[PDB]
Amino acid sequence: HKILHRLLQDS
Amino acid sequence: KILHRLLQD
Amino acid sequence: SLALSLTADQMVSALLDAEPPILYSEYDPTRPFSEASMMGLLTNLADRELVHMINWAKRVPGFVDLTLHDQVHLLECAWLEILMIGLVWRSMEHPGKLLFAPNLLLDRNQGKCVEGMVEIFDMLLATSSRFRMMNLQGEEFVCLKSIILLNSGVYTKDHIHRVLDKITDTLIHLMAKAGLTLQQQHQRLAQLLLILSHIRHMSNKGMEHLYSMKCKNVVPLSDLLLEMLDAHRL
Amino acid sequence: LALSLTADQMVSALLDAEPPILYSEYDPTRPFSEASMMGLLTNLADRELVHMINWAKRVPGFVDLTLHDQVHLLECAWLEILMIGLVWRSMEHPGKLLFAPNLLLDRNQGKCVEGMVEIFDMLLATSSRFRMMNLQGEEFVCLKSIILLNSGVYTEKDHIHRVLDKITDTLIHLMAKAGLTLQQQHQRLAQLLLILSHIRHMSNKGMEHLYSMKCKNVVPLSDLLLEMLDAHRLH
Ligand SMILES: Oc1ccc(-c2nc3ccc(O)cn3c2C(F)(F)F)cc1
Ligand SMILES: Oc1ccc(-c2nc3ccc(O)cn3c2C(F)(F)F)cc1
Repeated sequence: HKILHRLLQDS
Repeated sequence: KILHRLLQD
Repeated sequence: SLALSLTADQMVSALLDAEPPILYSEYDPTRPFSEASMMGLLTNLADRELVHMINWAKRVPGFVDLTLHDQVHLLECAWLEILMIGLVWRSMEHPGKLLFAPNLLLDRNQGKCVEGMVEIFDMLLATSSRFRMMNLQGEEFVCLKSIILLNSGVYTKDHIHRVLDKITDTLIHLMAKAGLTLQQQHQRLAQLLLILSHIRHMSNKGMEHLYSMKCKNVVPLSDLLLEMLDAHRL
Repeated sequence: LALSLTADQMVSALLDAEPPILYSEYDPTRPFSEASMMGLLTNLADRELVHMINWAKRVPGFVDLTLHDQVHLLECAWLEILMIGLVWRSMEHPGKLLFAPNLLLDRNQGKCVEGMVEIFDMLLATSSRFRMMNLQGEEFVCLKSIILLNSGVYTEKDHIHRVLDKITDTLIHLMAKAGLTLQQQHQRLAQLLLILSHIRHMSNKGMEHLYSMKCKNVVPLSDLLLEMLDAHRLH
């Protein structure tokens, strides 16, 4: 669970 | 300082 | 990778358009800063800047071709370097002052509001003065910032080095455009890339400081900023 | 002096100014401890620092500096120079760090000291990079000289940058003799100077680690090494 994960693949 | 002396030698 | 077939001008045009906005501080009350007050503004600004940084990275040629894990790694490693070189770049036309935000222009003495911050302030001001004396161009800045992103965590890969070489060609192409001689071209290239060593150094000092404010629980940090901080393990 | 040297004279001076490769105490009979391994590293470093001082003064342009300026540059870059030397010696020993000809450590041995593995992996990674780039000796002595002059230049200075530009001309001159194209010359130059960023990173990490070992009182540091450590002021 990474906030950075979500931000990268959502844009 | 020790560094000071050695730079002087 | 579409980044390799890009011309030098197409590389410059891509980086310029990818530029993140200049955000404003959560502060428009003017109220002489305490320690928790200034740290609050910086972290709040950084937490909002980080979001636009991810958008910017994705528009950096070659970064979309990377694994999600590899993308996370490069950002976790250089996010503070990218924030600082942006800070240094905005503060360029403001000698002795740091432009964190258009409504947040801090000098050295305001660095004394936070303990250990002064040493970091002087280093940032020293880099800003260096950029100003070198007359850094915006086209060069967006190259160096992109270089930091791809380079800082690459030894922690052949494609990344191919893009890094491509940005180097872009920097040379810019200097040749400006009318520099071959000798002046590789000299200035060397001068710019050696500044990245200090940008790295300022980040490392900034990490320990940000971590120090975490353990002292001076200012509550966002989970995102807390995740980016944990990626260094201090 | 320094501003009047040819590229070849610059290389010759730096090659001639090279410090010797010292040996570690290390009795292979003696089992490893956290204190033992840290002791070997700090004992070696303390003896290497003396030669680094004499090396620095034989670096073109460094003698022309203020005595206080010399102290500053060495205090901020002593571990960087120690590490880039370690990386260079370990270049032909994949998976191993050549601290000394008789002291060859791999990743697993680094786990004897806590928080050392992370530094070991970085040092090993840099060594692999030098190996991948096939770093020449002439290029190494330049990069090491660049670190000495550049690491603390922002923390007179006109002369320093003039020498730094001179070393850049030297690196370019080296690559041109190697048969590289103008594009390949600038590219490799960039690849080399970006490694110095990582070397800086390993230094700051090594400092915090060395300071950590100091406060934990696992290893007695020499009074010189203690002054070198206080020059950064950490935690
Ligand atoms: O655009 C930027 C916004 C903030 C910062 C920044 N500067 C510091 C200094 C010390 C510290 O502990 C943290 N700092 C941060 C932050 F908040 F980003 F971490 C730099 C550029
Ligand atoms: O030639 C060299 C001698 C020592 C070192 C070195 N490596 C470390 C690693 C961790 C640490 O805490 C200290 N280290 C040192 C020392 F002691 F020199 F500072 C590197 C190259």
